[PDB]
Amino acid sequence: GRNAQIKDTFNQTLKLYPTKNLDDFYDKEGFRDQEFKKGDKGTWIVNSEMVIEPKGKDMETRGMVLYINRNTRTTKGYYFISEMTPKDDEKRYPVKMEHNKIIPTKPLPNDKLKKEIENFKFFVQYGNFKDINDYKDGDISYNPNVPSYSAKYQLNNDDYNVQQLRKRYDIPTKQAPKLLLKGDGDLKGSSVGSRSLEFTFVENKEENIYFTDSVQYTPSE
Ligand SMILES: [Ca+2]
Repeated sequence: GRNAQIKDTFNQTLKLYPTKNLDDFYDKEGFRDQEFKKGDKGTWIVNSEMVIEPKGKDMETRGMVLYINRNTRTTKGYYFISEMTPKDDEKRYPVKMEHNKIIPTKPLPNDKLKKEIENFKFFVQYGNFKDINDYKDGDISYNPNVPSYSAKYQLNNDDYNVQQLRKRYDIPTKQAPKLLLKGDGDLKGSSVGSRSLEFTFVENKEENIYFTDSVQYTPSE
């Protein structure tokens, strides 16, 4: 049924974890459909972000996005910060990635920010998942409109990925998160369709703490 097609496409995403050297993406071809021109080897877009909005404060978002272009074999993007719940207060700090190092291309307003960039690791570089069918009490959702679909699982605080996130980020909640897998576009795949995952620590009306990651192969601009 649709649940098995949803699990299958999501398992294909989980399989990328980990890719510890980002340069390996220069030599990885993802799913190709008719939206790619014959001459375009594609671009991998990697995006990791941590969102922390504690009760009664601003929703602070910090993350990075890299465009790993297989045609140029060069990688550019930015580190971003937002304090808004496109984001109307986003500040982007440009970077490049060479030999698996993140290098700012303009000076930073302060050292804390320069060090966060320099030491940055995308969740694809260190995450590692089980087979999707090994996660426990999954709510699988399917909407034919887009179509869009999701798979939601409850994790435990001793889960390897949860521990890695708590090591690398100061996450102000003790709660074990949900693993939320999200996708849209034809189930077989689409260069225009999305795939993302989320570790949802807290989700309510006045407090939101979550981490999002996406690693996607797309046609180059
Ligand atoms: Ca896609």
